[PDB]
Amino acid sequence: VKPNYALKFTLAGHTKAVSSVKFSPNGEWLASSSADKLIKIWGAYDGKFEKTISGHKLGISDVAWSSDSNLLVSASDDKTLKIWDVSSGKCLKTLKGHSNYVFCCNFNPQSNLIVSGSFDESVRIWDVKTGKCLKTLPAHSDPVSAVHFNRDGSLIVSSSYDGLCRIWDTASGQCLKTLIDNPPVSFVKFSPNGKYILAATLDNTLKLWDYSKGKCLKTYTGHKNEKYCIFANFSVTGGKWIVSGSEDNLVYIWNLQTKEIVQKLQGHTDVVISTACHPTENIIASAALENDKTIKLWKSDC
Ligand SMILES: CCn1cc(-c2cc(Cn3ccnc3C)cc3c2CCN([C@H](c2cc(C)ccn2)C2CC2)C3=O)c(C(F)(F)F)n1
Repeated sequence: VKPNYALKFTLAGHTKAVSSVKFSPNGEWLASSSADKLIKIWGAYDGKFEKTISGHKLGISDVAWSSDSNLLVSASDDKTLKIWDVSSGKCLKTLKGHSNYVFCCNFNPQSNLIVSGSFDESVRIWDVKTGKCLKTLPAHSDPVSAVHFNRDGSLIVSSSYDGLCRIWDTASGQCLKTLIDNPPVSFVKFSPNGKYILAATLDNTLKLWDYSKGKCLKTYTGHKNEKYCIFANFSVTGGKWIVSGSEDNLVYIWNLQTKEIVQKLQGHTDVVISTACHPTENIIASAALENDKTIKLWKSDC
């Protein structure tokens, strides 16, 4: 079994590299952030441009949706995060505290909290309602490349250029495990069932780790990844795949269990820095850096 993702739409509008794309949890929208300091919202199914959201004073590295699809948070080189009301485009809150670029962000599933990671080597946990920083974790000794809550919000996983992946208790901020401890760990994400962690290292390697046992279960290679932090994903709407961007301008798709490459999606003209999987349909969004600046939507039968 192999998917057959085919290109359906190319979305143009950003004037610099696109940094992150994310589907809304209700499946209706794709949000994109860019070095051009803008967030753009597009229809997830037909790619139609919906709106531009502006306000950050420097480029944006990352965006994330609340579970009810009504809020976005963005992480910017202006050292803030901003919380946006998607319907109005208005900035509801500016989250101040980080002392260097904010690189990565995520709501918890409850969406009462935001987690952020920064070039200042800290992980911060923010109250969505008030905009106040609740906790600052001295999480790493180099820039934080990823922060992600698990499926019930009780855990946070972080990764860093210091070579480490750490798992944190949300409630207390205490470190439960140092899972990886070494080249930079450029990306980390919990699996949908929370039992595994997908971890990228800047040596052409993606690894599936059993979080409870602390053991690498699978290794995925083939893609080019020596420079950039690239978003990877568990695709679960059809076959069980691993999806990643790549510095050779392709989207890579692997069989999660066999580790074989099952598809490479060709079309982008620069580094594919971001991929995202639709919540209910076999749809992938990909986005590329400044020689391309587009977002592409792909569809598969499985
Ligand atoms: C501010 C506007 N902006 C930000 C980015 C952006 C976006 C992503 C994708 N990303 C966002 C959050 N999570 C993920 C996976 C990865 C990177 C970057 C630029 C920085 N770097 C490297 C780097 C990262 C770190 C942590 C430390 C040291 N170097 C640097 C190139 C060597 C990335 O890899 C872009 C752009 F154009 F590249 F898309 N524009």
